[PDB]
Amino acid sequence: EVPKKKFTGRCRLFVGNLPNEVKETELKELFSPHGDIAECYLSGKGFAFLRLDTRAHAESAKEAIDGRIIHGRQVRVRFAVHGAAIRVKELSPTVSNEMLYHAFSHFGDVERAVHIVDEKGRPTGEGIVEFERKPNCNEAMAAIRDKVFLLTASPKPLICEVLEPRDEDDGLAERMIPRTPGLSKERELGPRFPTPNSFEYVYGMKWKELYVVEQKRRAQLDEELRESRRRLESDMELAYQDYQAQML
Amino acid sequence: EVPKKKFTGRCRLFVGNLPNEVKETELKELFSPHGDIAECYLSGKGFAFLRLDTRAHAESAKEAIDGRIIHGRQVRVRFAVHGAAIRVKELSPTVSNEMLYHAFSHFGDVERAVHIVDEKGRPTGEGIVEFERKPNCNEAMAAIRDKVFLLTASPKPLICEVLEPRDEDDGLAERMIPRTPGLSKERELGPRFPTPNSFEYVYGMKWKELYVVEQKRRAQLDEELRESRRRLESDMELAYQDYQAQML
Repeated sequence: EVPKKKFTGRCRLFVGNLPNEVKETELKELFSPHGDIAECYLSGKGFAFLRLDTRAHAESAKEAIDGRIIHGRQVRVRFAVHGAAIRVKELSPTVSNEMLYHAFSHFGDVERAVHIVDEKGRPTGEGIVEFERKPNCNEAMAAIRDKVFLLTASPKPLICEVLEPRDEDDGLAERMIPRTPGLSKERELGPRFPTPNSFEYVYGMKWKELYVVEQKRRAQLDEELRESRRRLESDMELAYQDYQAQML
Repeated sequence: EVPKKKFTGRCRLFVGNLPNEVKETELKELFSPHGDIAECYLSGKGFAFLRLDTRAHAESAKEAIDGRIIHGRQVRVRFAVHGAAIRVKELSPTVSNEMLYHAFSHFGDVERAVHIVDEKGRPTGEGIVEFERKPNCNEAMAAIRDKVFLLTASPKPLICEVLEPRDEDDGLAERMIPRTPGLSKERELGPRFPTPNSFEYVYGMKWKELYVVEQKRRAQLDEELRESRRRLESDMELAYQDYQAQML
């Protein structure tokens, strides 16, 4: 039903420190081994944009071309910021990828809609929505946040939030850490298991105790709220059954 | 400089419904357009395993070959389960990718170690550790869970958990949903904004109110625990300063 979309915002790469002699033909030549290209933009101001057909071809192009010396200039290849992505929550276990796609297709052209599942394949109640255009995304997000938006017969509304990107690929490189004396002080002692005859062990056991309390309180809160929901779900089922009985 | 490792567990593909006439050579031919190959295994029992050089080449191979008709059989390509991945928490904002790599390199050969950062590039306190071997991972996880393990001079211990993979790529396809009468009932009403003259609006407003309470309580709890930490951090700084003064 929903075809796999090509040259999306997730397939967009940014190219820094690019020689201005490098024209569109040479840029395509350089990225062509990785996949089909579209949306070539050359600024003439040392930077460029381009889209590969798939995120996988774009990751491969980034990994092979970032740091390469082109006509005497070290280029930088990075994924361009999407800026039109939503974190959907309170999704029903029956709301498919396709259901989520056409529902958000009301707000504008959608690139991808997915209902995330665990290792076991069970729905998580969380989903991702990516729009081709940023104001359409802002519209979808603002409307659903302000008013009750229902995907099914169920009165449970959707929650929409900005899908803040996380860097699990590059993370915190040693080079990015500002070098200070305090930093050298913390690296004087390295990876170790402290012993009870050491001063720091008593303080590390205090921290371990703290993490157990934190987890325990969070688990307690989740069970209070998870039960509050179970009572609401019950009251609603009983009232809806009663209402549908008087609507015959 | 920690080099980028090739033919990793994340690069490991599972190939299902393979006609047994397809030998190692035919499998190499078929996957070669996507990249270089290692760990080629052919069961002779309809399934297979192989490793592309990079996750990006392996995603590209999966996406191009999954569902393809080879010698009259519908093949199914998927990423094989890693099973040697850790979710590290309570990471210091100064523990880099490299620090995390060599620290866990004590437990065994590590494939990848990353301290995850936000869009802004700031450390999240969360990281990912992937080992070449599953027993080594189980060892690292069990030791750090049982005893206090310190990466820096700081008495704050590491938390290690099983990195349960999430399917953000395939998710919940409509086809995977068991078709029942209750499912047809929920899809009788589609994506909509209910109106105050509708019975369901009062129940959708009850749900919106509930989400505000949950968020409020969670934010209250986080601020109790966040303060508790600030008080512990203070008591420790004062005691460590006084201790280091008597250790001169």
